[PDB]
Amino acid sequence: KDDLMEALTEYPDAKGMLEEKGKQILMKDGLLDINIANPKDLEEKVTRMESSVDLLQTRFARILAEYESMQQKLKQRLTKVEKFLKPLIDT
Amino acid sequence: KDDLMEALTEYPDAKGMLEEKGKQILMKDGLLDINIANAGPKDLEEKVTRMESSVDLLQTRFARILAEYESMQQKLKQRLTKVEKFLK
Amino acid sequence: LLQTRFARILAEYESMQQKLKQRLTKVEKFL
Amino acid sequence: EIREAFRVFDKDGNGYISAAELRHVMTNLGEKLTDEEVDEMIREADIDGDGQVNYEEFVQMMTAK
Amino acid sequence: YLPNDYVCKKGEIGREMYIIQAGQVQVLGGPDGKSVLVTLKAGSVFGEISLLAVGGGNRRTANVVAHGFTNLFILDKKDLNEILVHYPESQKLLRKKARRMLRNNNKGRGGRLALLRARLKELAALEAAARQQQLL
Repeated sequence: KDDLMEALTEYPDAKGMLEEKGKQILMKDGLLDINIANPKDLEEKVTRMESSVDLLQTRFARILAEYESMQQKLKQRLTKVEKFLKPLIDT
Repeated sequence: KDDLMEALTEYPDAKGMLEEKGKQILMKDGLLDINIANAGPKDLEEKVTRMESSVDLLQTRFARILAEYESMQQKLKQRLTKVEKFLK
Repeated sequence: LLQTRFARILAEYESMQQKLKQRLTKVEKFL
Repeated sequence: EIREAFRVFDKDGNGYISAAELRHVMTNLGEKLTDEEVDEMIREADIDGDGQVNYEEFVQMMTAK
Repeated sequence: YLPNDYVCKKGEIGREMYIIQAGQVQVLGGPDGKSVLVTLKAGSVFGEISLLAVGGGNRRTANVVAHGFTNLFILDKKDLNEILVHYPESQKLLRKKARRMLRNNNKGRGGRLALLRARLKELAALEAAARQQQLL
């Protein structure tokens, strides 16, 4: 089987024709197991997951920047309050 | 061909030079190596793998950011409690 | 799931920031 | 981007950003409004006059052309 | 290697890693070349920094010439890659060492900061335009 696959690596449509006529041969007597056994949706979902991840990261970057700015402002206010209280604490 | 690509693993610029020279040769003589065939399932698989890697990286970054935010909030709460205790 | 977690974390961070800002404003008004 | 900017500037998450909180929105955001200028910007954006900029007020200020 | 044989040439890929087991080799440097800077003897390795490099990224620095009949032990980078395929816990350490050596020469948080800065610049352009419109 491996030799057949690796010889078919250089032949793209030969494998398709071979499998089509193998399906035909099976259909001649005992057609496969499920006749409704019959791709792009998987690739579309794979791409949509990456797009959603990228959008979430883009939103989270701005969210983190805003949170950092707010934390800096709050830290500055707390430091000012602590410095104001410092005169009473040391004295 | 495998030998040629094995000899080009250490010369990435030479690979591009060879491909460009071949493309100009084909354009000069041949079917001009028609560029309307494609631009970029292998591509879909590569895009899916890149999206999965980006999702994993984003999840790790989100976890790190959440841990850092929790640590910062705990430190701020401790500082506020200490300031209140010092005032009181 | 990541989007839902991000939304929940944003809401929790907003609530915590509101509590901290209220406490800081009360402290500043007192002093 | 408007919601993210409002959340970053409005660290309180209560739908209103005060004049002081605008300082926390200074580094997070890309606008210059602090001290007397911050108070003037709040008055211009705060049509109601309560001293704080709401989500609707912030959206109107951002989309005001 | 025969006497006066260029083991390593200047401006070459230098992918391998040679060790000396019998003989001596000399690094031909100097102002205009053809000048010995240092000679290594049995038990000395050189070129190991290239084993952690990438395709065509380790252009040799100088010339190395065998003084006489030298006996070297070559270990090619391709063999190292094949061996590394089966060892990820050593591969991560080797890549960390390579990253350290590449970082010590030049000098998601960053991307998020860049996106936030771009959004802030876009908002600031609009704020300046609104201020001008209020003035005008």
